[PDB]
Amino acid sequence: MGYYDVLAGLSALEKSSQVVFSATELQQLTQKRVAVHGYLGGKVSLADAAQVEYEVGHSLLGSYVPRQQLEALSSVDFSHHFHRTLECKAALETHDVFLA
Amino acid sequence: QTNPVPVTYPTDAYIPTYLPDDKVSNLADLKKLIEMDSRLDLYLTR
Amino acid sequence: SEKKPIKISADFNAKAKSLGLESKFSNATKTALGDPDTEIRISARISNRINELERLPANLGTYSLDDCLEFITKDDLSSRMDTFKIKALVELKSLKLLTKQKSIRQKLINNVASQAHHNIPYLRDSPFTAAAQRSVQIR
Amino acid sequence: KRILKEVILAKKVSKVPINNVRAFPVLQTNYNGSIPVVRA
Amino acid sequence: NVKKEFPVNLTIKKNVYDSAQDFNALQDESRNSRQI
Amino acid sequence: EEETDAEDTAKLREITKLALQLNSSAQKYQFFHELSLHPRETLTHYLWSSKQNELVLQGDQYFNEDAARTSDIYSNNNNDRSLMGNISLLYSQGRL
Amino acid sequence: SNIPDPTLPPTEMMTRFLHPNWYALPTTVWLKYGNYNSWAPSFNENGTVVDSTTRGLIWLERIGYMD
Amino acid sequence: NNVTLKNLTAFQLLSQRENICELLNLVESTERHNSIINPERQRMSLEEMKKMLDALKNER
Amino acid sequence: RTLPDLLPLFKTFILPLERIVEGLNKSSICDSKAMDSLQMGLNALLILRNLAQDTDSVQILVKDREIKSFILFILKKFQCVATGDNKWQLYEGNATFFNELTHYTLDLMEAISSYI
Amino acid sequence: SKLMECVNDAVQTLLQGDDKLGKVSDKSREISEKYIEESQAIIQELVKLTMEKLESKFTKLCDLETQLEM
Amino acid sequence: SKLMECVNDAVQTLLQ
Repeated sequence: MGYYDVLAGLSALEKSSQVVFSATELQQLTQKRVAVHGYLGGKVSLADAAQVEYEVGHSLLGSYVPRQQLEALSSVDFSHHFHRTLECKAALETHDVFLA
Repeated sequence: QTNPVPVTYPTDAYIPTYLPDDKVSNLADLKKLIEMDSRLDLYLTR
Repeated sequence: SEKKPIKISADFNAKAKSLGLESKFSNATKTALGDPDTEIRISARISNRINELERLPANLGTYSLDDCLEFITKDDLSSRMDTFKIKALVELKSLKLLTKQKSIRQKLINNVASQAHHNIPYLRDSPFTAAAQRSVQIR
Repeated sequence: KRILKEVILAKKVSKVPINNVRAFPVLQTNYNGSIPVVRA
Repeated sequence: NVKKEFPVNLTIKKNVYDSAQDFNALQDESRNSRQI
Repeated sequence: EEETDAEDTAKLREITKLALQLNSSAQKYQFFHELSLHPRETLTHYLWSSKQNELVLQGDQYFNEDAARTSDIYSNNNNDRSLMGNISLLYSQGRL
Repeated sequence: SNIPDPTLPPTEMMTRFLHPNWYALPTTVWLKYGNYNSWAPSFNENGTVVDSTTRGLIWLERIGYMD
Repeated sequence: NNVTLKNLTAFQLLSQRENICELLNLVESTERHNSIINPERQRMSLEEMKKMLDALKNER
Repeated sequence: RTLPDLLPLFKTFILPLERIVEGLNKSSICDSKAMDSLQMGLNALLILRNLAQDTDSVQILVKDREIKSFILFILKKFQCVATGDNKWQLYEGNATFFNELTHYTLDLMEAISSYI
Repeated sequence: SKLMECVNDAVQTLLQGDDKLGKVSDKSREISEKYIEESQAIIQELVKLTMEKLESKFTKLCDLETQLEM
Repeated sequence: SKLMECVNDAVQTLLQ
């Protein structure tokens, strides 16, 4: 995406010297509201709500997790999951693009 | 029709009877004219 | 300034305004929170704050600088390790329970407005409210 | 920031207001439980 | 016969312009390539 | 027929409007005559009625989604606590 | 919990709120008896808050002089 | 066209305030008082009355 | 009928209404206690009319000189307003009150009209 | 709406004094005379309008008489 | 300010 992003990715992995950019690679690296709930008014049809697309985004475990399931989760697996998705994502994206 | 069709604008109004008879000297003529109008209406409708 | 400062005319909207009663003939006033643009903007800000709060680490102890007097010996537990974690959790959960507070607030407001003419003296005692409440009870 | 830094450094103020949260956030070791899971 | 405001938890929030000045606990070990 | 009906209706409405204007003028005259007869009582009545009507016209100002969405009217620092004080009762009735 | 996310519409409280200070009190009725029926009861003021002449004056001020 | 408690109280208070402000001579209502009297309309009505009276006089 | 000594209380609330209505030809509701007494009188009068819509209640009402005298007083005031007498001229600032008053009275009259 | 506070204070000061009410009564008397003049004008115009109405109904009467003769 | 001036002038003209 960005040149410095590519460098940070190639440096996260230790295979930074095994990459060589071409001319073109360098030249390209430098560049209504439908009522869903009813806590406040009269709810619209559930079909209408389904027709609309939901996007929370800001939360990590979505907008709802049942009590028993959350209470009986594993913390190590989710810590590793967040480390893979939130922090190490750029390095893996670069490894997907370059490094075959 | 069997009902008087309620409407939105005022259809009549009273004439005030607390004015001094000395100062206002044309209320009697207005009331005479109103009576004659009522009589004409009665005669036509009959 | 020198002459009469009112100058009533036959408009009844300038006449009413010149004597103070200007908004007193409109149903409800004009506010800012009634437009979808400001609502979308506020929602964006709230979502951004919640994102930032959720991207915090769980192990978020705090060194309080008053732990000096508590001679911690690498085995004891500091009595103030969870003070920024508690504040972060409080703010996050309060930001996630916004609609619940809104619902309870609007329930309170509706149930206190519906009884204005029965609980507020200067509204209950006007001749017009009394006349209306009598007119309803005409057998 | 640079202007305020050079103003304070040059001692061009009589007093400096000192109001700081007397704590600061820091990470904390994170160990796992040792009692194994039954996993019914 | 005063306006009490929601607390401004400044110690929790992050610097918006230069995020290289946050406390080391809040920084992201991803700009200096220290994730892995 | 339709033209005659419309014309008669318009004339009747004009006459009624003039009669209402006469009523307005007569009521203003009667007010000033009554004031000329008993000034003290009418002036005391005016003062009391103005105070009461102003009190009535200020009974719905904190109901505009601005006072509702912000924490001002729910704060206890309000000298008048006619809003939060109901909570207890509203809780006992289960409505809330 | 079942509580929705605070970014999901709707988000407004007083969207359909009505204070009793605007509840459309009862007033005169203003019946209409034909065109040549002048000896006829024009009003019907049984459970009204304000009498006929005052309602007419209100109408005159607010509507009759709108032009 | 609708009448609520707020409208009624505002109307009554406006009438009272107008009357009192007129007592203290703090208001100039020449426009209203000359649109209600309308001396042009007075002259027109007077000439109409004169014409109708002449008509009734000459029919005999 | 089932609750005797109920009418005396209403009469205690209704006769000062007679005095007020006699004093209603000028601005005389300056105070809030006057307004409260007037409203209590109007409420008691409406209660009496609603009860008079029944046979036993109107039978008890007819056998009462005070209520009949009050109805006659209000009717004579209405007649004075109607014929345009110069003795007692209603002050329009009070017209509203008078309006309601008249209506209730007439209803009462209607009922007791069967027993005279 | 600030002028009305001063007006109310002035009216209260008027109610405080004793020999102040006579001038108020005289001024209100003159104002009442003004309003009776206004009402006279309105009544005259009402008379004119009723005259026009009566003329129209008189033509109606003539037509009705023709029908009766037929 | 000037409002009190106008009101008091009107009252003085009324009382004189």
